[PDB]
Amino acid sequence: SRGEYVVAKLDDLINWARRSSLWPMTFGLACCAVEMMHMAAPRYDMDRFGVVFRASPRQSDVMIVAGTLTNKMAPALRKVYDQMPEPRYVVSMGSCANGGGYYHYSYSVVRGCDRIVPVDIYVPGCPPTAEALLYGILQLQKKIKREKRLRIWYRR
Amino acid sequence: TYKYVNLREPSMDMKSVTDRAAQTLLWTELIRGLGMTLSYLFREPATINYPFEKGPLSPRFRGEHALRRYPSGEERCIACKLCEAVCPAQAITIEAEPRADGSRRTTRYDIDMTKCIYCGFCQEACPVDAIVEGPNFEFSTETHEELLYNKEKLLNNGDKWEAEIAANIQADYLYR
Amino acid sequence: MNLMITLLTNFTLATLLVTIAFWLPQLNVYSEKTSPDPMGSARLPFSMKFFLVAITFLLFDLEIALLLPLPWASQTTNLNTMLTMALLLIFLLAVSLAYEWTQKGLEWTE
Amino acid sequence: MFMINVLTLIIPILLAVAFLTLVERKVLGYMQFRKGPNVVGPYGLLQPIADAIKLFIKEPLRPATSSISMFILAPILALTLALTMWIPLPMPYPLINMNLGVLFMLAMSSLAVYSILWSGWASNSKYALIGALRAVAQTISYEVTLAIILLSVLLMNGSFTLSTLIITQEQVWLIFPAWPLAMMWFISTLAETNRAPFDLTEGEFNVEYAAGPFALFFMAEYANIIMMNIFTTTLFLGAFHNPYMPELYTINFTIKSLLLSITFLWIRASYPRFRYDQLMHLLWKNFLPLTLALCMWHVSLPILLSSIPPQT
Amino acid sequence: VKQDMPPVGGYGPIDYKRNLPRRGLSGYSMFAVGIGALLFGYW
Ligand SMILES: CCCCCCCCCCCCCCCCCC(=O)OC[C@H](COP(=O)([O-])OCC[N+](C)(C)C)OC(=O)CCCCCCCCCCCCCCCCC
Ligand SMILES: CCCCCCCCCCCCCCCCCC(=O)OC[C@H](COP(=O)(O)OCCN)OC(=O)CCCCCCCCCCCCCCCCC
Ligand SMILES: CCCCCCCCCCCCCCCCCC(=O)OC[C@H](COP(=O)(O)OCCN)OC(=O)CCCCCCCCCCCCCCCCC
Ligand SMILES: CCCCCCCCCCCCCCCCCC(=O)OC[C@H](COP(=O)(O)OCCN)OC(=O)CCCCCCCCCCCCCCCCC
Ligand SMILES: CCCCCCCCCCC1=C(C)C(=O)C(OC)=C(OC)C1=O
Ligand code: SF4
Ligand code: SF4
Ligand code: SF4
Repeated sequence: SRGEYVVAKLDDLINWARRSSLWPMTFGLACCAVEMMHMAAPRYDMDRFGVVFRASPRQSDVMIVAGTLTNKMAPALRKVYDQMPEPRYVVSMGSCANGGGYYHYSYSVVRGCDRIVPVDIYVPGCPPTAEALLYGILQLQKKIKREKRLRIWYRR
Repeated sequence: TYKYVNLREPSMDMKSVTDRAAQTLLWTELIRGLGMTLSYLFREPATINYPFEKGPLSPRFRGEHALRRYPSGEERCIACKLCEAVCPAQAITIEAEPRADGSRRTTRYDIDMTKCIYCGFCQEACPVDAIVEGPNFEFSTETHEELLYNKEKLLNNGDKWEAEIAANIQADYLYR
Repeated sequence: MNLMITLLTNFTLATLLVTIAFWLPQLNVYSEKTSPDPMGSARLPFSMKFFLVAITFLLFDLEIALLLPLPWASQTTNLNTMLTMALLLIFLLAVSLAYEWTQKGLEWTE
Repeated sequence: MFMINVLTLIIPILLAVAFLTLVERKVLGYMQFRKGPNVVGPYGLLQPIADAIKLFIKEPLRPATSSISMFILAPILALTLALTMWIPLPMPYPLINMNLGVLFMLAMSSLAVYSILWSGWASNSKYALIGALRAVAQTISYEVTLAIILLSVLLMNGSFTLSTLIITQEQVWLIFPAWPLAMMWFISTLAETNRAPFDLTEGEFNVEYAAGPFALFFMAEYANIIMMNIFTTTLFLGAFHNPYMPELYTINFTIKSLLLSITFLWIRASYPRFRYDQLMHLLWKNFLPLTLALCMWHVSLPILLSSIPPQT
Repeated sequence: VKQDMPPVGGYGPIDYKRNLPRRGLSGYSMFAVGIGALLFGYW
């Protein structure tokens, strides 16, 4: 129909603006912060994708959980997650954020950050390289590109 | 065998005093900093065009795991569980039995890719080059359990990447 | 009249942009947020130094207000008196600054 | 017809502020041995459009405001004062040609701290209020040397008329008789707009605003940056004006103001931040004594040389 | 044997000291250029 075409083009517009202007808040927990700092370094350069370097946690669009989540900091992670405006996304970077990793059987480690926050992209590695993290960010952009918020709103 | 950083007593003749005061009043080192930043403005940047251009890797690179095969179709894993005894993360779960022709073969070969520390002790502990840690690093998933590989996923990674894995092992095996 | 139209246009554009910023994303039916700082709940401690730099601003801005007719005052016929009083005003501003210095008024915001 | 002239002033201000963000990210990219944005548009040209559409559909941050009214008025006042600083600017003819355009700009820039102060008090955070008081004290501090340097330079102009300041500089740029006033002016206007190395709002006040109103504060701040570079260009680097071809002056002051805005972008990618007391020390103990001494010199100097400029 | 080794004469010399090349005029010359710019502006 006509309105279906309108909500299709508006979904394309707002998904374009949301994937082409991702603002990340990176939790620099552990060694994966070093490789995020390489994904911001000149070779890979997140900023040329519109992915800025270190937005504040209240204007950021995606939370990159880069490192080991312990039991002592998991409520702070959930607090920063709850304080993000929607649409908010979570990239889990590295094995400790994904599933506990090398500290999986530890007494003081949350076995994956997905016990705490809903995770969109799981980026595997110890650490995953800056190229692999940039792959995960572009896969997040492709996930945003196929969102159907207004088409489902029009069909409800 | 040692040196003194910042132990320079400055000169007090009118030449050096007026040099330091001209540096204070005319901002010489600030223009030196602006000159260095302006020098990098006209350099060619170091940015590669990902995904079209790729970062350089070596044949030793430790990425996604793969169970290999001999050059007849027979799989190399003879169910010996050295890769899970050596595994620092206990990411490898192995269960075995004799199959229908009497070969010592696995039925369960799981790797939890979210426990794995990607250190490659499994490929260097493997006596028959069955488990390798191949060159794929672009395998991010959208769900946690898609990073929980069974034997089918790992043998499919072997069949998927063997044309590359065999050449990397061919380039590196005389260092091993 | 052109200036009043210009001021009204700029205020109307600013109010239109502020209304779009405060009401266009309100139409998002996202979610109700449950339970929406370095100091927790302590009172704001009064800083004497912030008030001191504000009053020093106010007094030197008054001395600036005395200095502001100088591009018109250079046109006078009584130039010796004008030059003496101009140098005396800038000198009294400098004496205010020197007294603010030497009695430790410019400290920890120097 | 005058309304068309007001629109052709205020809409290209917004467009140049929109693309100044792209120029900042690109110039800071290449000065950091990387690139700036080049994926979202052809050569990155659609990055500010994408970012504006992103911010205007982001969730409102929904703060508990102390005063609702001042929380609304601080972006309104910031944008209104950011737009009204352009109307006496002679390029080569201003929108509002007035006899006291310099003093008008100094007044409307003195009024700009109420937006910072009202945004700081209208937030319930005491930390945001402390940051707002620091930013207001910083800005009102450097307004002192703005006023005195500006007075000392206009002692060579004869009036507060901005259009007379082009006639003043037809034989020489006014930076040649007044380069120490120029360099202290340039650092003081760098400290007016909370711009690096004087950006203690980013170093560890409007953090409770949603993405829309924070974008409005951001664009008012960049309108102030472009405007103060244009005002510094007219004030110290006055271009040639042929009255039969005004576009010569317009192209010339545009090139000079673009170079000066890039010079702001080039300062912010070169130096670390001051500590708060260090730029207070820079104002009250370095810039203000030389500013007063040069004010005495530029009072007494047209009298001792017989170079008093005309009143009209 | 075949092994990663330095070449037969070794490598060349590698610089490792501070090299800040001391550019610019003297302070006398910098105040001279500044005062000359002031005098040209005043004239
Ligand atoms: C308009 C176009 C641009 C104009 C030029 C500006 C472009 C260059 C910008 C460079 C980057 C700057 C980044 C921010 C830097 C802030 C810090 C800084 O510089 O602080 C200023 C510093 C501060 O001092 P300081 O901190 O460096 O030194 C230590 C100071 N104490 C001891 C107090 C701690 O210097 C000044 O304040 C100088 C201001 C300008 C001086 C002008 C003097 C002119 C010459 C007068 C005559 C001299 C001879 C004697 C008389 C002769 C008579 C015949
Ligand atoms: C009645 C029906 C119509 C309903 C209303 C809609 C009116 C028109 C709205 C704009 C156009 C809508 C379509 C949006 C794009 C859809 C196609 C798309 O996504 O193309 C992708 C392409 C880039 O491909 P990408 O996926 O980014 O690849 C990465 C690099 N290989 O993307 C590109 O090449 C760039 C896409 C740019 C999108 C358009 C430009 C921005 C929007 C301008 C208008 C709105 C804003 C106006 C000004 C705001 C303030 C400045
Ligand atoms: C004073 C001057 C100020 C200038 C400000 C702006 C500067 C930049 C101007 C724009 C420069 C070019 C921009 C091109 C954007 C990318 C367009 C594009 O390629 O979109 C492709 C997309 C998908 O198309 P599709 O059919 O799927 O393609 C498959 C092909 N087999 O299709 C789409 O996305 C749909 C088409 C979208 C078109 C959007 C065009 C950009 C609009 C920007 C706003 C400003 C317009 C210019 C204003 C000044 C000039 C009047
Ligand atoms: C909290 C409330 C909302 C806050 C946001 C909005 C308000 C703040 C931002 C706007 C500030 C407005 C400033 C208005 C007056 C500025 C001074 C002025 O007009 O100077 C220009 C000019 C003097 O130059 P001259 O050349 O001498 O005059 C022409 C004759 N030759 O003089 C003229 O040309 C005179 C022209 C006729 C008289 C104009 C009177 C204007 C209307 C009254 C003031 C409007 C603002 C009131 C509220 C201010 C709040 C700060
Ligand atoms: C409708 C006219 C434009 C409205 C304002 C939105 C676009 C300009 C500001 C956006 C912005 C950009 C581009 C930006 O790059 C940025 O990061 C440095 C911001 O946050 C501090 C911004 O707010
Ligand atoms: S997944 Fe491994 S390398 Fe990455 S942050 Fe964790 S411990 Fe460090
Ligand atoms: S992969 Fe290698 S080390 Fe592991 S059980 Fe099989 S044969 Fe043994
Ligand atoms: S790379 Fe290391 S942690 Fe991963 S499966 Fe092999 S031995 Fe285990």
